[PDB]
Formats: sequence, structure tokens, C-alpha cells
Amino acid sequence: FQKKKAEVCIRTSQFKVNKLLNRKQFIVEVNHPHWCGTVPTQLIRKKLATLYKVPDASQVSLFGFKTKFGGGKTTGFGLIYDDLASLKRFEPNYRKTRMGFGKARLPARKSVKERRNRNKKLRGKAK
Amino acid sequence: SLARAGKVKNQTPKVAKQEKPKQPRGRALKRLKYTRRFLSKVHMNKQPPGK
Amino acid sequence: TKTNGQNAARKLVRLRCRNRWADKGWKRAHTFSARKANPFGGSSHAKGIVLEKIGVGAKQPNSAIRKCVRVQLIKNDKKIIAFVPNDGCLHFIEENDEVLVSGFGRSGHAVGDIPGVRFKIVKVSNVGLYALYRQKKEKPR
Amino acid sequence: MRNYNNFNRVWKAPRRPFEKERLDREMKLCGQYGLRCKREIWRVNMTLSKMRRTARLLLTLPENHPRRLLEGSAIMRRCHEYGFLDEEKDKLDYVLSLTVPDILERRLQTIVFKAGLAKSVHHARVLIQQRHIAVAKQIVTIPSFIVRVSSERHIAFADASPFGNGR
Amino acid sequence: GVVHSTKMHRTIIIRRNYLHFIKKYQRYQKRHKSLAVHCSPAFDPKQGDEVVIGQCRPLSKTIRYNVLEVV
RNA sequence: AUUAGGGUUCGAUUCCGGAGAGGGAGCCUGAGAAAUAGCUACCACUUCUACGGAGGGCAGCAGGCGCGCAAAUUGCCCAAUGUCAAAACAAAACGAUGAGGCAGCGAAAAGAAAUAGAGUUGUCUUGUCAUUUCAAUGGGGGAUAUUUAAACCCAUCCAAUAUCGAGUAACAAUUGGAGGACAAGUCUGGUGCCAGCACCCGCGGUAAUUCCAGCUCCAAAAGCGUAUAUUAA
Ligand SMILES: [K+]
Ligand SMILES: [K+]
Ligand SMILES: [Mg+2]
Ligand SMILES: [Mg+2]
Ligand SMILES: [Mg+2]
Ligand SMILES: [Mg+2]
Ligand SMILES: [Mg+2]
Ligand SMILES: [Mg+2]
Ligand SMILES: [Mg+2]
Ligand SMILES: [Mg+2]
Ligand SMILES: [Mg+2]
Ligand SMILES: [Mg+2]
Ligand SMILES: [Mg+2]
Ligand SMILES: [Mg+2]
Ligand SMILES: [Mg+2]
Ligand SMILES: [Mg+2]
Ligand SMILES: [Mg+2]
Ligand SMILES: [Mg+2]
Ligand code: NA
Ligand code: NA
Ligand code: NA
Repeated sequence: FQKKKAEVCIRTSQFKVNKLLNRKQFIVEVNHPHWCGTVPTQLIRKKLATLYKVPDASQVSLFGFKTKFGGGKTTGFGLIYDDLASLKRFEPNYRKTRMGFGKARLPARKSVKERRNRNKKLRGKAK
Repeated sequence: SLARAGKVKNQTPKVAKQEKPKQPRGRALKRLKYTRRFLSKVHMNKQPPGK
Repeated sequence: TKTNGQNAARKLVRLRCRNRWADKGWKRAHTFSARKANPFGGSSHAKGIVLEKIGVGAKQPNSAIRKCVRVQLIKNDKKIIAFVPNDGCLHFIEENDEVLVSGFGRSGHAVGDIPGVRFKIVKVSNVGLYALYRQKKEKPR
Repeated sequence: MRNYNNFNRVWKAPRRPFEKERLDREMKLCGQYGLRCKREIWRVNMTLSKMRRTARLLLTLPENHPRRLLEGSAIMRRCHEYGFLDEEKDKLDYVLSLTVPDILERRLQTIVFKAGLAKSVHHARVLIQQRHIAVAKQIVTIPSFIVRVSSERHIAFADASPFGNGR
Repeated sequence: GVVHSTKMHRTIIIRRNYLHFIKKYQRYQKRHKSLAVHCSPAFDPKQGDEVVIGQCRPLSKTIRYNVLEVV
């Protein structure tokens, strides 16, 4: 054993170009032989953006990372969109909330259900 | 009569269990039993004679 | 001796159907008389209320007073005799106590030297009787 | 509710609970291979019984029956791959002669012991459970892991283990 | 089928005798079915005659077949 | 499910078909209903009322009460799978969904798997023993984080400059047994046909291999007894 700096190497598999949703789809597998814990998603995002010559890193979407048993390797799914606008238009809202530009959470569904059920007793102007 | 229920259990002098060292559990217990039964007409619990 | 004909299937089917009734176990399994007469109504256990503590003398050549309780079953008001299965465990049982009863192991047959009892106590006041016996629990109230 | 994930048992108890010869033989197998309980021997017993039943069913058929040619080939392939049978013998009748130690020999515990990485099968068990053993650089923590013949040369201490290249 | 009765007007009863195999006893049972069949005046079948019949739309509460030929 | 084979048995329950929505019967609308979180009436129960009147249908989800030997939360969510629909997503602008999914409770059942590994001196080639040495590792505590709709679990790690923890490893395994069937004591105290055991055979009446206990031993083991059914036997 020799003590050395933590290194992270990105690999990409099953690459596909999607014109329909303005993005590239691929599985991303990360190798981190000496990494303390899990490599955060933002780090993999920056590394992948540098690797694929993407002008901006926010147009890369990553999710569903599964660390391998035994350590030293994690695998996930990645999306590189043609630009930021495509990303914000086509992304599921929870993934946009992960990257910080999602929508606010709606009120509790119990309250919406109760208000909807109250209105069924009312006629026009009141409801 | 029903009045003698529990006669012998109540009569029996109370004897405390003695604090023995703890036996190994699991695979180690099997290891111990294997090294006692082998690697050592066989009587597994032979008692001293007595009257 | 038996019929052997190649087209004699109906005779064999009817013969087996008729003779299957001679098997006591099959007949008990395919009739309602045992289930009706059975105080548990086909259940494995039954809850009941203790009417009185009684002493049943063991059968010859044994000589003992087997401690039992007369209990009325909650589900159907049937009255049975149930054995109290350990040393001094009769003192855990009081009149009007709620009691859980099981079979004695021989599916309605009497067991051991206890003459006509086919039941035993396993719980009293919702705690295991053997648990009270080993002082693993306390009797409520 | 509406969940279709399968599951099955892998072992069965002996028909006679107290046979002195069976009990002694099992205690011997436990001591020599360092097992935790009789359930491991009985799991091997079920595996062997299934394989032998398949072999009997296949041997009853005429030699050129397509089912025999397919499944006999598959079972010979599996037996050779996992080292249950010697690669020399290749007939369908040699599966019938497989014994419990033949399968027990291919456990990762026994293999680690026989490879010298451990002083005993009991050392091998705790070595495997503590992530010090890797098969083709993959940490294997299961002592009942059945080792293929091809994987026998790749069993070393794990890189992340303090006995390999780890802190 | 074999003609069983000719008592009705334009309708006859036929029998289909067959052997039914009981798997457990590896043996057969004699069984029969009975079908009410419309018989056209173009035929004069008698008891014991063999007839070919064909399925048609319901012609009455029981009749679902028509006599097509009398052997 | 069990099974050499032939068979025996179970199938309320996830898929398919049928049927019903307290009981009965009628019906309108509609492509489709004899619909029931539609209507009409009667029979039972039953809720509000100012006594004029007006209401109700969990064998949907959750949850009560009863019944019983007997079966969870009045939880989160539409992220996934689908359904409907005037409807892609997004832009002031987020469709509904207890269907479904997710978690809670859950030793029905199923899989993998800890409770230790190597030694040193003497004692008695081993093996037990009192030691007195090393390492190793999870349970557990945490996190740059990961997962997840969000949480929770799993995995990853205990520096990458910078990260906690075992020695009675007290982080202490149980449930049934030890006359036979049936693996394991002709041990020691107590009791004295009593108390009790014992599925069956039997044991107990003052030297109990069988009860009540201690010790020791046996079997299965994170499981192991008991009851009732049922299959083999
Ligand atoms: K409906
Ligand atoms: K659940
Ligand atoms: Mg069904
Ligand atoms: Mg259905
Ligand atoms: Mg209907
Ligand atoms: Mg109801
Ligand atoms: Mg209706
Ligand atoms: Mg309803
Ligand atoms: Mg008024
Ligand atoms: Mg109604
Ligand atoms: Mg409900
Ligand atoms: Mg119901
Ligand atoms: Mg419900
Ligand atoms: Mg239950
Ligand atoms: Mg549901
Ligand atoms: Mg004495
Ligand atoms: Mg004595
Ligand atoms: Mg004696
Ligand atoms: Na006697
Ligand atoms: Na004893
Ligand atoms: Na006992």
C-alpha cells in the first residue's frame, strides 16, 4: 500500500444519440480505486463535461448511481443535452430540483383533496 | 383433595446455577465438538461410579 | 379377488367409492358428525372460562390426582375437562379466569392415565401457562 | 400482493433424526470443512440429489434422444466447469458417482485453505467473511461460493485488504 | 349417431355411444349422450339407423342439429 | 403440497372466467348497466332536526366495534406501471388517480450469513488447562457523500492535507431432551404410587437411569417446542 491522491476515471457505455429529446444517452461507470466514500454526482458531472467537450456542465444530467459491492467502482446513467434550454424543458422536475432549478413543491395533496371535496358542495361564484 | 398441588416443587431446596465460562457459538462450537469427539466403545457422558 | 375387464372401469370406481367408507379416518374426514361433536368445532385451540378446579384420579395401575379444570368454551358454551400440565400450575388458575385450551395430542383420544380428558391448558389471563411456570412472566391483576 | 418474485428452498432435513452413523459422518464433515451447521451439508445434499435425479432421467432415454444430447452436454459442462468431475471422465454416468466431499471441495473456504492463503479452514472462513479474499479482483465474502476451475488461479488477497494493497 | 326415438313430429332422438377412459384404473367406461335432432321429410329414419347430423342455429329449446344423411 | 411409479390432497387469495355491492325487486341514461362512491320502492338496522322535514350503504384505502385460535398505518407519493381525457413537455401556466408505487408494522414462508482467528510458556505427539501476546472484522457511530419523488434501507469509506470504535471481544444463544423407540448419565441432592412425568411402552409405594433440581452430556440452532389439519410413512 502506498498513500496517493484520490483519482477518478470516467467510462461511458451503450452510447446513443437522441435527436427526439436533444440529448445523448449513455451508461456512465466510474472507477475510483482510492476514494473515501462515494464520489459526489457533481464531481462526475464536471469530469464528464470536460471529457465530452461540453461547453457548460449544467446541461449534463446524471442519476441512479449504484456503487459496486467490494468498492472502487460505481455505475450510473448519464444524459448530455444539446443546451441548457433543452435540459430545463425535457427533464423530469425532480432531477431539475436536484440540480437547483426545479419547481417548488406543491401544497400537500391531502389539503388539495379536501378543498376539491369541499367545492363539490358549492355552486358557481363561491367555489 | 387438590391441596397438595406443587408439593414437590415447593419442597425442593433451591440451588443456584454456578457461573461457568461462556462456550463458543456457531462454527467454533462445531470445531470444539469435532476436536473433542475426534483428534483425541466410546461413552460421551461417562459418570463417576457411585451408590 | 377383483374384476379385470378392459371396459370394467365403472365397476372399479363404484367399488372403491363404496369401500372407502370402511376406512375410519376417511369417513371421519368426509362427514360432519365428528366436527359437530367436537367441542372445538374443528379448531386447533379454543378460549374458555374456568368453572371449577377438579381432581381426576389417574387410571390403574397408576395412582395420582391429576389436576384439571372444568371450563365452558366461549364460542359455543360447551363444557369440557382440561388438564393443567405441570407441577403446581393449578395455583396459576382461578375461577372465572379466561383460559386458552389446546388438544392433548391424539386428536380427541384420551391421553395417558387421565381417564376421559382430551384437552390441556396452555394460557391463562392471556399469558402462557408454561411461561408462568418458569417465572418468565407474571400473572396480571 | 401482485408481487411475482420467485423463491424456493435449497435444503431438506434427513428422514431419520437420530442415526448414529449419519450423525458421526456429518460431524466429521463439519469439523474437516469448518461448517457452522448441518444445513450446509443438507444444502449440498439437495444439490447432489437434484443433479443425480436429472442424470437418471437422462440415462433412461435412448442415447441419441435430443433431450439427452442437450441436457447431458449441459450437465457435463457444468460439472467440468466447477470441478465436481475430473475433465478426463465425460460420460453421463459419472454424475451418478458424485459425492458430498466432491462439492464441498469446491467451496471458497476449502479452496482458500488449500491454496495456502489460510492456516486452516477456520482461518479461511473468517478471512472470507472479512473481505480479505478476492476472486478475479472481486471481493467475495461468501464461504459457500463454489469456485470454477477457471477462477482458481485468480484467488488472491483483496487489493483493498491490509493483506493486499490496502491501508 | 344412431337413431333412438322417432316419436316426435319432424324431430328424432339420437344416441352417441362412446367409451370414456378413466386414467387411474387404465380402463374404459360405457357412456352415452342424447341429442334431439330435426329430421326433414326428405328422410325416413328408423330406430337403430345410423345418421349424419350437422349443427345449426337453435331450432327449439333442445334442437341444435339437423339430419343430413341416413345410412 | 407430497410423490420411484401409480396416486392422495389443497386451491377464499396476485393471471383468466363468473358473480355481488345490507337484503329483494324495478328502472333511466347510455354504444355498453338491470350500474349501486346512479335513481325508485319496500324490509331490516340507522344519522340530523327548530318536529315542518331531510338523510345513509367501506365485500375500495386507512381506521373502529364486534366476532373469534386467527391477520398491519385513520402514514408518503403520483417518480415508476397503467387508466381516463378537450390532454406532449415547457413557458404567469405542475390534470385526477388509497389503481398503483414507497415506507411503517410483520420470526407465515424463503436466501445469505456473526457470536471469533492465529499463537507463547508451563501444566498435562497430540488435545484440555491458567495465561499473556499479536493482528483481523463486522454489530454499532458517523459522512464529501450515495440511494430516494422525498425519506428509509442496501451498497462506498473511516482520507484524498484533514475522519471513531471489542478482551470477561459482559457486543455474554436458545429451545427441547439424556430407560426404549431415539442422539445423549447405571453422577449428586430432594420427594416417597405424593407431587409429578409419560404422544406409545412405562416411571414414581425411602438406593427413581423417567418426577423436582444442580452438574455434565445430546440434538437442531437464530431458531426451537406445542395444538389442529393434511401428504408420505
Ligand atoms: K361499480
Ligand atoms: K408493505
Ligand atoms: Mg381460488
Ligand atoms: Mg378475479
Ligand atoms: Mg354488477
Ligand atoms: Mg356489510
Ligand atoms: Mg343499482
Ligand atoms: Mg362504497
Ligand atoms: Mg320552521
Ligand atoms: Mg339499497
Ligand atoms: Mg376499510
Ligand atoms: Mg372481507
Ligand atoms: Mg380496507
Ligand atoms: Mg398470525
Ligand atoms: Mg391497494
Ligand atoms: Mg433419593
Ligand atoms: Mg435419586
Ligand atoms: Mg429404574
Ligand atoms: Na405405577
Ligand atoms: Na435430570
Ligand atoms: Na423434564
